[PDB]
Amino acid sequence: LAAALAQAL
Repeated sequence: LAAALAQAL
């Protein structure tokens, strides 16, 4: 989930 956020932005 942390990565999901990072990548989306």
